[PDB]
Amino acid sequence: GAMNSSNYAELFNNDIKLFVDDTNVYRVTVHKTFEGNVATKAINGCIFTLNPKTGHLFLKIIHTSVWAGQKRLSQLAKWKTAEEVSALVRSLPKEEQPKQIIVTRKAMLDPLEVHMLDFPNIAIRPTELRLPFSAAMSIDKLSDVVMKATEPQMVLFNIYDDWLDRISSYTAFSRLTLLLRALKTNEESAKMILLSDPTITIKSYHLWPSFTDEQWITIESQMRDLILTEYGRKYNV
Amino acid sequence: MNTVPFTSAPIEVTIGIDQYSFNVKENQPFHGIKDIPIGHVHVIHFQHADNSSMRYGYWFDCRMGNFYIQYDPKDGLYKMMEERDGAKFENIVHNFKERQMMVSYPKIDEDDTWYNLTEFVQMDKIRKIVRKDENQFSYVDSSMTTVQENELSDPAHSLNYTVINFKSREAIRPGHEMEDFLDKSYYLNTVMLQGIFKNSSNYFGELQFAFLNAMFFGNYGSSLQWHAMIELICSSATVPKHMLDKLDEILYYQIKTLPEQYSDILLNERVWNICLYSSFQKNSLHNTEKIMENKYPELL
Ligand SMILES: NC(=O)CSCC(=O)Nc1ccc(F)cc1
Repeated sequence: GAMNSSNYAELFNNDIKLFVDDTNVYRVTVHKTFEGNVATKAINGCIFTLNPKTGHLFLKIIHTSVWAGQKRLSQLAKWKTAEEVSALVRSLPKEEQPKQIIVTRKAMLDPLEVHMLDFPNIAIRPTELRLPFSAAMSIDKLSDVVMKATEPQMVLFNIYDDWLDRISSYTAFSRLTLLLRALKTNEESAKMILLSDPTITIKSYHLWPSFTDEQWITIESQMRDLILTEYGRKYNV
Repeated sequence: MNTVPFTSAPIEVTIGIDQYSFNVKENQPFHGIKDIPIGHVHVIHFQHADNSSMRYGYWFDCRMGNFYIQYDPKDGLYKMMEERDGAKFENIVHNFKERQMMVSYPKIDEDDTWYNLTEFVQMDKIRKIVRKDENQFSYVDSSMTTVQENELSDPAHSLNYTVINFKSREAIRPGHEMEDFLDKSYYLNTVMLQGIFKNSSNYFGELQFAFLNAMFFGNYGSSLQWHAMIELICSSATVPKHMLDKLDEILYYQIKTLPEQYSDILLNERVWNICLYSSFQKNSLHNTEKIMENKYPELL
């Protein structure tokens, strides 16, 4: 069934699984028309499909052309998501296909279930966790490839950089969700934290700065401060 | 007119005949039901006074033979049997009529209820759903499961209803996933109507046959089947105009006939609200929507 705080370590066992997040698939700006009406203009989007054990991120870029001439785009976006995840599974060798796919929003369950009827053994599951993957577009290098795309495109990343050389995937996921939760609550402060010290750089083949173990403890504590704070500034406490 | 005689009534029982019902006391001198309209299927059903558990009964058509009821004290129920000796059967029936030990099928002459509930039900087609080829009549009871319920355990005692599943490869054409799931016309018209039922008469017949099993025996899988068959039509954008008009009439009489006090369990809130207010056919079921709103506005 659903995924929650009680079966949390299942994410790091040896059964291949993928999270799918569709919150950045259909993206728009809203603006006024010359006549003083409101209209939307879509911008490029992305499906965020992540192996939480290995860090492999399958970033499928959703080019605005896929919306041209279409109606009910927010509903289509869920089915376009399910179509692309199905295509990805089919493209993988059998021993690499996931045994479970966990959607971050329950609205994706039926679209994905229907697109995956051919895989009756792949479990499609929801989750009670409030994961912060919507903040993926606050990672500069992911935002850059999405915005520059002129056609549909899949790009592969490791969202954990080289962290698994030093820490476990349980800890790597905890760090990732803490970074992303911070970027979501206050993007400016979050980024200021990550990049303040100009002597810690991001390697060309990485997404995050090359922090030492000790520097990560400092970073992590600063991100928790930010999240409690904003939660005060938000809730006045 | 035809007659279903009873050898006797050794146990206290409520007897149903179509939408009518009457109480028979233990060892009361009851020898059957007369004046049954020829030309319609019929169902004769039973609920023991001592065990309201297990409603059970027999679908039959008088044109297909001389049938009677006889209590079996080993198996503990009223059984339908066929008498092959025609002279023996007229002789028995005539003697019981002369002594006036039979109840009369009590049809008001204005009343088309039973016809309206059974328009497309067929006895030969029914024999395929409740498989028992050695008898011309068919037994059903409250506990019998459906083939799809068995997929989700005795197949000889199962209700072989047409299996409808909206998230199945049968329902969904590769490459039309979103289209076919949101507009089920392909599944309704090509898969089900053209290529399995063969025509809408067979489709309405099973839908009619499902409902009656749900109402008269509280058979849960039948209720599931009735609602599924409604939902498939309601969730199709492209339905023949004549089918919509007939469906409205079919459902209207089913809703009219349902016991007011069984609504909580025989009606699925989600399917009905979908069908009457959200679906493609929300504005196509005028009679059904009107009786539903005036009789069960709580469900909506
Ligand atoms: N391929 C087949 O033979 C199944 S075609 C379904 C069908 O004819 N169902 C039906 C069930 C009960 C009725 F009273 C009337 C019709």
